[PDB]
Amino acid sequence: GPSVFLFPPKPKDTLEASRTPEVTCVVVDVSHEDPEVKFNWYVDGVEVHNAKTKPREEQYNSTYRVVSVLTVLHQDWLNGKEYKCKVSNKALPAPIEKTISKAKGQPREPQVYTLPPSREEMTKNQVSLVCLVKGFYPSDIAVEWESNGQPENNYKTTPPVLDSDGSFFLYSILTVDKSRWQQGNVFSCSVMHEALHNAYTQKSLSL
Amino acid sequence: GPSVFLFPPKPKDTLMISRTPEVTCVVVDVSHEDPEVKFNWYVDGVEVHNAKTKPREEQYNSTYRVVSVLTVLHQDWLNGKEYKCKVSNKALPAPIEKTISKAKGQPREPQVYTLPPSREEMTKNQVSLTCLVKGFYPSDIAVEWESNGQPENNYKTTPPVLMSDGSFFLASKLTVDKSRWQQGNVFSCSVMHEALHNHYTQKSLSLS
Amino acid sequence: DCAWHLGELVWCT
Ligand SMILES: *[C@@H]1O[C@H](CO[C@@H]2O[C@@H](C)[C@@H](O)[C@@H](O)[C@@H]2O)[C@@H](O[C@@H]2O[C@H](CO)[C@@H](O[C@@H]3O[C@H](CO[C@H]4O[C@H](CO)[C@@H](O)[C@H](O)[C@@H]4O[C@@H]4O[C@H](CO)[C@@H](O[C@@H]5O[C@H](CO)[C@H](O)[C@H](O)[C@H]5O)[C@H](O)[C@H]4NC(C)=O)[C@@H](O)[C@H](O[C@H]4O[C@H](CO)[C@@H](O)[C@H](O)[C@@H]4O)[C@@H]3O)[C@H](O)[C@H]2NC(C)=O)[C@H](O)[C@H]1NC(C)=O
Ligand SMILES: *[C@@H]1O[C@H](CO[C@@H]2O[C@@H](C)[C@@H](O)[C@@H](O)[C@@H]2O)[C@@H](O[C@@H]2O[C@H](CO)[C@@H](O[C@@H]3O[C@H](CO[C@H]4O[C@H](CO)[C@@H](O)[C@H](O)[C@@H]4O[C@@H]4O[C@H](CO)[C@@H](O[C@@H]5O[C@H](CO)[C@H](O)[C@H](O)[C@H]5O)[C@H](O)[C@H]4NC(C)=O)[C@@H](O)[C@H](O[C@H]4O[C@H](CO)[C@@H](O)[C@H](O)[C@@H]4O)[C@@H]3O)[C@H](O)[C@H]2NC(C)=O)[C@H](O)[C@H]1NC(C)=O
Repeated sequence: GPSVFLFPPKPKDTLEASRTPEVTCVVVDVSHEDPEVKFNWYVDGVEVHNAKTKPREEQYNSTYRVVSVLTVLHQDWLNGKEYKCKVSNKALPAPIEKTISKAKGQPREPQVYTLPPSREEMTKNQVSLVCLVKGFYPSDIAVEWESNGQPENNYKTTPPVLDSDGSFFLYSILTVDKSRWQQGNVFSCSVMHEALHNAYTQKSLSL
Repeated sequence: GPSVFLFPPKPKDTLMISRTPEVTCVVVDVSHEDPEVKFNWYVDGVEVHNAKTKPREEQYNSTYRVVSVLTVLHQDWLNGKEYKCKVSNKALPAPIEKTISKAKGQPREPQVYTLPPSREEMTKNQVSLTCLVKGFYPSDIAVEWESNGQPENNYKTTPPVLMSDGSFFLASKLTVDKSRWQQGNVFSCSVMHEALHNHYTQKSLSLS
Repeated sequence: DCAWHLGELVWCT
């Protein structure tokens, strides 16, 4: 029979009032002979009826993919409400229930430190600008870069690593032409996390 | 039916001449009825004979785990030879073959830079010493920290991240009491990777 | 030359 996967909203979506975060229940391996999927949703065991179903999609391996998407309120999610998708299909003995929620436990404010390039790196064409983000709980976060109000896109960020004090940390790295750094330009690290003031901070770095 | 899993040597073992790299062909779900397993090994399609079977292990779920181990040479591995384990057994319509090797691709040397804590970290009880390792290929590596000959075990290291030029970066963060940092103590970043000179480099870090 | 790690030999050219 069918398999179910329930997915969280994007970190950035829960953290920005303008954006609409959602919980996505996906059903794969849905047979051609029985396409009909029945979705029930509950928020803390209380059924809700505002879910919206995505257009059915042919996969070409004999099966359908069926997607139900539940809009959520920021506070409902951040306050830790539990979301349950229940999926009924005629190829199942019994409905499949799946649940998810924000990670549990004391949220912790992240510490954002920007680290300049090393003297040894200064011989190179390009330099590395580092933003160590540490002391945060839970692991749900987003990181970005910029210079004079414009987005700087040549960076990579590690996944959150679990630290020995039970919080998470990551590094993110922006690589720039050494000329730009020598020339005094300001470069900025943007962090969105639930336990920040206004769920946003920005730390800047310049030679 | 019985299933096969084949696992590489530890990078450290392939990288330290004083260690012994080995590849490991694990076979799970071996029935009580037909327990007998036959390993053939090939290295770049050429059969080799010096593999050795580890002691049979009975599991909780009524089946055997049978494991064969091939010693390999540091440079064959690092030169990228392909190692094939072929497993036969009565409960099996057909022998299961599995192959592994080092990731293919020209090796590139990591750039290893050590980085003091942020000025802003200086209020806190503990500070972060950062070891940035950038532009290595392939992702096989070992990073460790020390001071005055002794290992410092209070670090964490990111997994390798793939970059837009095709090499990898990671960072390692060692956490010390601020007073240890303030006290002049020298700390060191050990990086072991195939494309470094002698497979090893070390970078130091102290209060300036 | 040779490199050593915690007094264990790594490699020599
Ligand atoms: C027929 O094919 C289908 C489809 O496969 C595609 O087509 C085939 C023919 C091939 O070409 C494939 O290569 C194609 O993918 C097969 O369906 C697959 O079944 C797999 C298992 O049955 C299933 O594996 C599970 O994957 C989970 C991860 O899924 C993620 O990530 C993968 C990519 O890595 C991606 O394929 C999925 O779509 C999904 O991606 C996320 O989607 C969600 C929801 O849409 C996104 O979040 C929402 O979206 C927006 C953002 O745009 C918004 O922000 C919302 O707010 C937000 O909620 C999210 O962003 C996406 N993430 C990413 C990274 O892309 C694993 O988690 C899972 O593992 C778990 O279970 C295992 C066992 O329990 C454990 O090992 C494991 O540890 C975990 O517990 C599974 O591995 C594949 O996902 C699935 N593929 C698709 C596309 O659905 C089908 O199998 C096949 N049928 C047959 C008979 O062969
Ligand atoms: C009956 O039970 C057995 C065993 O069950 C165990 O006991 C109880 C308590 C259970 O709760 C289990 O959880 C226990 O494992 C079942 O056997 C299991 O079956 C699984 C599949 O059938 C198999 O999954 C595969 O796992 C791979 C990773 O395995 C690692 O890591 C796990 C833990 O994460 C560990 O248990 C394994 O033994 C194995 O560990 C590695 O062993 C190698 C080889 O020895 C080590 O490498 C060597 O190390 C030495 C040092 O001594 C030296 O360095 C050598 O040079 C070097 O070669 C290596 O270091 C070990 N690593 C770790 C972390 O320990 C997955 O990669 C693999 O996934 C792949 O395939 C999947 C599809 O099959 C894909 O989804 C996926 O994408 C991948 O491609 C598998 O998931 C379990 O490993 C296996 N467990 C054991 C112990 O063998 C059995 O299935 C069950 N029977 C029935 C009928 O249900």
